[PDB]
Amino acid sequence: AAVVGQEHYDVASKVQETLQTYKSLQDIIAILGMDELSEQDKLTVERARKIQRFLSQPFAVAEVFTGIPGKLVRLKDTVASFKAVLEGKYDNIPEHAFYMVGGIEDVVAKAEKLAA
Amino acid sequence: AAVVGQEHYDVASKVQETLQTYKSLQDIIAILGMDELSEQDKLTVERARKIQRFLSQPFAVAEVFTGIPGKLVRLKDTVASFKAVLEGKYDNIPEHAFYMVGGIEDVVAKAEKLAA
Amino acid sequence: PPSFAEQSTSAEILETGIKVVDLLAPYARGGKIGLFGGAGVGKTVFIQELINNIAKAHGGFSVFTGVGERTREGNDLYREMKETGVINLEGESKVALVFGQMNEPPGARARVALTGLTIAEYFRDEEGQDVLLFIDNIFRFTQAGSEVSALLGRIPSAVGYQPTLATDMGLLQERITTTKKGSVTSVQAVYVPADDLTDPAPATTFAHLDATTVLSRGISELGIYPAVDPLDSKSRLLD
Amino acid sequence: YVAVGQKRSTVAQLVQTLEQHDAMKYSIIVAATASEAAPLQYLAPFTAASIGEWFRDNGKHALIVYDDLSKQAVAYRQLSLLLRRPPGREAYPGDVFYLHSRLLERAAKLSEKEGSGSLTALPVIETQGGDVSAYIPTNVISITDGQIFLEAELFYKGIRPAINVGLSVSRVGSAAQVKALKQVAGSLKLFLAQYREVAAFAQSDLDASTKQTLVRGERLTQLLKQNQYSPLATEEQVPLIYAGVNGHLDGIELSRIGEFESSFLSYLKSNHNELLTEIREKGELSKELLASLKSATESFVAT
Amino acid sequence: YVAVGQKRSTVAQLVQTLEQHDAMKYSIIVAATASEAAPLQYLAPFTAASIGEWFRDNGKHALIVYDDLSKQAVAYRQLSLLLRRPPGREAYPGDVFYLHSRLLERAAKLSEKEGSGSLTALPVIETQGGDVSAYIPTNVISITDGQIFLEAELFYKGIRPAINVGLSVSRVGSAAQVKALKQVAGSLKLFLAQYREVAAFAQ
Amino acid sequence: YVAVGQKRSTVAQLVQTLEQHDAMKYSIIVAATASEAAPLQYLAPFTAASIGEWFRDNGKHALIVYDDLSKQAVAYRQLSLLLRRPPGREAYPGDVFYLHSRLLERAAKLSEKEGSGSLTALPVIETQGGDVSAYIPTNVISITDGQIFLEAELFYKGIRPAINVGLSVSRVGSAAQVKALKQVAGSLKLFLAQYREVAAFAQFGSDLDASTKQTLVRGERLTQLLKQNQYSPLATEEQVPLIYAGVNGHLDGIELSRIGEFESSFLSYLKSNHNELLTEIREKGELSKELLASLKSATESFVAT
Amino acid sequence: LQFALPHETLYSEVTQVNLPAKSGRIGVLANHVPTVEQLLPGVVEVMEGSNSKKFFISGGFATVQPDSQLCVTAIEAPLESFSENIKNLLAEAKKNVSSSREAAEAAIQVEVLENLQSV
Amino acid sequence: ATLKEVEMRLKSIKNIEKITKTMKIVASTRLSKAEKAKISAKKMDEAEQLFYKNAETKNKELIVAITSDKGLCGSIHSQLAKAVRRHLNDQPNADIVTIGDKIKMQLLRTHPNNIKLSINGIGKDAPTFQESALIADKLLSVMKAGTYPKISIFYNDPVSSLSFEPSEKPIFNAKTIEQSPSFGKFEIDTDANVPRDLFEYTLANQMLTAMAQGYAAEISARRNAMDNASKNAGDMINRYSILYNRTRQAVITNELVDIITGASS
Amino acid sequence: MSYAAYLNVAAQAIRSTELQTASVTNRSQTDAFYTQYKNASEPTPMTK
Repeated sequence: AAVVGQEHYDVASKVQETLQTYKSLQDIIAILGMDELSEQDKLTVERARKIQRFLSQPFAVAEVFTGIPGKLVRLKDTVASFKAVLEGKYDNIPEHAFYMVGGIEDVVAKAEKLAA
Repeated sequence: AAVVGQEHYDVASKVQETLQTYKSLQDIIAILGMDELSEQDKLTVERARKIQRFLSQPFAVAEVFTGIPGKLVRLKDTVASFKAVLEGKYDNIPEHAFYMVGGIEDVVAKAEKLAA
Repeated sequence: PPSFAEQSTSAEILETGIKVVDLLAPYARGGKIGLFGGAGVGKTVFIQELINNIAKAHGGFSVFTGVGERTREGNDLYREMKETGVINLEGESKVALVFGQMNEPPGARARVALTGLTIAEYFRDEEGQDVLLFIDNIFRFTQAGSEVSALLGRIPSAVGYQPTLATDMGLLQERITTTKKGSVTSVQAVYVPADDLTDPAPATTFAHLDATTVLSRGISELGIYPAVDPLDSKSRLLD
Repeated sequence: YVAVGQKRSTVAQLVQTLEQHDAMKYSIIVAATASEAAPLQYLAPFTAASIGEWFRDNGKHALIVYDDLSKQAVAYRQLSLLLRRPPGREAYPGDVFYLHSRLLERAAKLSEKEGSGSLTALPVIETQGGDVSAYIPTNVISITDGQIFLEAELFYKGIRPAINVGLSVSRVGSAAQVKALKQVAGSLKLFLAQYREVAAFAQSDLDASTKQTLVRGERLTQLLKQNQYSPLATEEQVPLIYAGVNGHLDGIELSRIGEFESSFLSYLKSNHNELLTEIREKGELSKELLASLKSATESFVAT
Repeated sequence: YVAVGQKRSTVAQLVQTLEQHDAMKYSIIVAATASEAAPLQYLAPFTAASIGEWFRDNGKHALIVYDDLSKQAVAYRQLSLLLRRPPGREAYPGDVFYLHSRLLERAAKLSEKEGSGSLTALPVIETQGGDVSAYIPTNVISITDGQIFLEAELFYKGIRPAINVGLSVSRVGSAAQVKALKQVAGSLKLFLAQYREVAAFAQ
Repeated sequence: YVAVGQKRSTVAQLVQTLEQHDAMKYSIIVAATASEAAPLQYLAPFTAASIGEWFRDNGKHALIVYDDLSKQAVAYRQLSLLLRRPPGREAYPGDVFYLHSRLLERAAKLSEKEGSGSLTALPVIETQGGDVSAYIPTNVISITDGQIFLEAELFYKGIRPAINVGLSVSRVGSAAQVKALKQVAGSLKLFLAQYREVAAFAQFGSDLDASTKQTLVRGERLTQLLKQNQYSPLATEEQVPLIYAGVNGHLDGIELSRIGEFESSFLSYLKSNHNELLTEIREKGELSKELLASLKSATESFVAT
Repeated sequence: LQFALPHETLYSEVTQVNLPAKSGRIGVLANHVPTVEQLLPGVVEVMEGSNSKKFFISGGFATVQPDSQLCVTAIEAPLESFSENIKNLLAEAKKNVSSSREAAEAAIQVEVLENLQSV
Repeated sequence: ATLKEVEMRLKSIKNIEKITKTMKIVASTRLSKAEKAKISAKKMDEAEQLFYKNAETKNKELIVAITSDKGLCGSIHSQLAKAVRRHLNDQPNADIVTIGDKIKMQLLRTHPNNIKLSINGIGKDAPTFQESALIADKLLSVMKAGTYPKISIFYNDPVSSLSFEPSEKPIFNAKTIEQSPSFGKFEIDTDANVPRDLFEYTLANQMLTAMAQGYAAEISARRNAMDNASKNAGDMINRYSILYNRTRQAVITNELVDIITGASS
Repeated sequence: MSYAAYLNVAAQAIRSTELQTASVTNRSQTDAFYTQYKNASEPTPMTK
């Protein structure tokens, strides 16, 4: 926090708790699947799976492997983006939208593209 | 039996069978709760748990750890109380009453002191 | 081993006369067949059948080699063979027996496979036949080769096997093959350590097998004889 | 009885136990106790092996218990390493197999020409946390004609002897059984096999078929508990295994199977000593003897 | 075609089927079968390397196939353990990497100044119960320009050639491929590679 | 503070922080960094043990942090393999145990005749993949008077310090706790165990009763109440009322995300108002019966905002 | 088809049905008036030309349909080939409970019981 | 990834796969038992409700939710609670009584002050009229049933074995019954509270049918779910088996090396 | 009991050693419990 500041600090931790929880359940979901999770658990997973896909980023140098021209997001850009997702402000968006795109603007774009 | 008598040997064997069963059932308890059980079983478990605790005991040496006074139990008192426990002559008393106490005197003493 | 010149250019089925085998898991001529299963599955009866059938249908002898033999079973086999008359003290035999039992020291147990193989290799080159060479058990040959390595004070390889393990197998297996003169086909009992198909021993062995014949307890219990599992026993020559 | 690397006080007590059963008079203890030089612990089983063969070679029969081979292998190891012979898996020399093969291959049934004598072998092998893949157990398992398999799990359940049936085999098997015991038990391995497969069904709504299977199994398993030191005569086994297999205990509750055996046998002794005598003497069961036992059972079970 | 640690029988039939398709006329085969000496099976890929290297040098194109490196590595473990060098992971000598690295580094494309000859390594690793993470495979993957991981589970279901997509990658050919196909296969890769994790959340 | 096998800048980054906290005036760092000779690395802890043995011998109390023994052993392995002494398990020397045992025994609490000086040791040990059953950790684990296990899983889900209560012990125990802390911490550690118990049974997601839901609510809040930011050690009298509020269940009807704000808001108020308690707890270290009263009142008061 | 207990459903074509209605016994027939009536705790009977088969019952509902199908629904139910001492010993405990909301339920037993005695 | 771990890890999965495979086969027999009570209840639904077909009765709302207390049966409760919220959009202030906890838990989280009563100890055995009457009774008792403008029971209908269906069905009350268009056709003697009874007994009967169908839909689900658990733990076992052998294997080599090196010196 | 249940006391006085083989003996044993719910919080427990 002394370096990145309380918010970036907290958007981080909360992202990690989310991912760590998804990780803890990897076993129940492996055998029982999703239907046996509670309600709060169930959400975290759908959210974590979104955070997870959102952490992926097209690289310009790796273009000959994605096909999609690469993106560079900024620090202030990234934190806001993730904070919004962690406030569930995007829950209503197909998990796929979060995959391999830039910042939060690119998510709303791709989701409109696919919802057509 | 040749060394300790039959009764001692029988109590000692049954206590062992009890706990062995209770150990064997810990799969079905985790997965399908305590709900999904035969009635004899439900009782065997009830008795096994009561028994687990009656096997602990405050040592004098370890007062620094329990703040509980050291209790020493006579061998005949051991066998009698376990015998009693085993035949169900104590099924009403709560689990905690057997934990960190001496002889069956102390089980009764605690049972009441707590119900107060 | 017969040079790259003396090689068979085509793979070819050896007829055994057994329906299950020929239809589902057909044998290579001059090929190597991993035979699987312990007791209670008529292993020796089945072996004797092939010795008989390779002799009767084709017209070639058989050499049964006991590598790491339990002696009890050597006495059984030998008697059972006489009783079945594949051995004929009075008339003619169809099979030569080369035993190298457990009690024998590691050197002995390593070489017996070759001892027998040599004998079989005579009937393919001198008499130009299609001979059966049996090896029971190809694993204990491996085992033995390990002990020799340890005693010779060489550094164990991975999982304690002989550093030489591949080439050791090669030297053996590469003499078991088709020539223009004839062929030696081998049926080799295969034990699998800790039920682990990835253990160096079977790993390295499968590298030479062309067909597995798996007899099964489930199959004998259903009354089916031979107790070959129709589904498991797979031949890599069924193309 | 070849005692290897045991506490002397144990051996002493094993002696004091056979003398308490008048068994010493026909037993030999070769003792290579915990504290003795490794060579002696290495040697003892071969040493005792040659003692057995005396009987084998002389038209008689011995049986030899190696307690245990685990500790013999440990001993051989000590010698080798110290002699700086090169080590392999777990620091055993290459010829640790050859050690045990040599030992156990000496056991046999000799042919008529040899006096038809015999030597039987009971090597003891100590697993560690149940590891049959462990180096030594592997070797030995692959030398022997089978295993009697013990498990502390079964033991704390109270099933003593604690024999895992599913894991125990005797490659010799059929051929070595009092024909009479083999007569009323070809079904026994069958029943206990199917009882192992429907076992987890012991926890509310089971159909009468798999209900029944659980009814035999518990009783049967109970019937094979046996207090220490009290081995049963064949003519004393076959009745109990008969009443069991042919369903004369399904009526009886599972706790009474204890006192059942005691009272059955003493009753059979007084009121049917003649059938017992035929089993002990003929070693087989007549079509008549089967109706004899059947009748005597149905009479005791009714009573 | 280098034939490292193979059978004499396997090679025969492999030549037969190369003559049956006429491809013999334009191909050289070097083989060091499972009987031959450890240092033969070890030296084989290298000598094949030079044989191919001639073409890459005299302005032509050659395709070398190392079948396989896992059996070559194993021959090396042989010598190395008989020469009493310490065993590393899976009893392999510390230099087992350098073996393959210094080999593959020869398969190569030349500059316009050196005739533009080319030599194309198709080494073959063989894994164990599907294990990519193993000490040999990793070494070779950390040497090569990608890998075509063939998964058995697919091949058992009749999918042939059983290429696992999310575990195969060409590293430098996605700029070497024929235009026509690249145009018509827009992203096809991660389509199928992320199609596998989805259909595996249905049952 | 003994730096063993650390990179230099990392010892720097650290003495800076000590100074940023005016903590350097009472410390002595002893450094055997990454680049120094194996012999110096191996030696440091011993030399250091002596530096602070001075304090113990002379009536004072030092605290020695060995950060960390896994590396000292890595280096001690290096002297030996190169001196050609034949190796033990994982190539370590045969007496790699003796190595640590003799160091760690040098920590002790002297008798009155000898000046009552103490030396206290916090060795550090780094595992791999959570395995505590590897050679060295095992060695030291049985040498010391207890351990604190930190865990990565705990960390990432927000328990920081990522202490593992389940596995951490102090074998001295309550003998070294402050009486006040002891009094209100009665049974907490056992309870926190029972809590993991009920939380494992919770995974069955089968309906809870008023007893299990009860202990779940408290355990969750207790867990949360022990979380703590780096660089912020608390006075005993700040700790005590927190623990008391949690244990006697005054926190149990408060949102989980809000327990953060509870802590400082509580302390703020206690300083402001009932400072006379806070100063007694401190001065006396023991909650007398009336002090439990004032505190009892004081907490209830505040929980109603 | 149309005469059901919740655990066991019974009948299917009918020539005469006798029922114990809300107000006294009644008899449905080949064509009858569409009616609903509470079924009192008493005997019933089916017909198939000249076929006598009487059941007891707990009570419920009858419903003669416009389409002419009669639907009869009760809870529990052969005649004397079903239900003396079984009745007697119970009747004892019944009357006893009446002298006791709880004893009100026993009032229900006396009438239901007394009825069954007549069979 | 030590050997000690991997071993016991692999055990407890085998032990799980056992239980799950027991579960499956146990459901198979239990679905056969609850198959006959879904034919004997859906038939008594015939004789009853036919009267209502002829006198076509068209309907402070009372929603009754039906499931069980049991988990381990897929989305039975999850997707029934959703159709109950789909219908609970159009009347945000409608009272609910829940039968079975898993549904109560579900709605308790989303319409937390809608529910006024709850029942439990249900989906263990096949439901009987005895229950279906006592719940109907208590619905009359505390819930003030007849005094409701409208009542609908929500249950999981069983479409096949592999699939079920969240379903709704209308209960009509005394007034609705009198007021029904063709009530006139039925010469029901106005001889004291006659439509009342028909209601009070169509509430128990309708409720039963739902419960029979709900339970037999749940049992199917439990069966199918447990079935997939066995397939997965089946596939997991396979993986860990392979991992086990690797670790074993290396344990042997790394252990051996320690000796070899000790030995050369 | 009720009217709703009228014919479940007329069927359970009329229940009470024949047909009661599983079927009816079990039709007679119901293990249900009700609990009223107030402002989240409940009211109290009781057998149905």
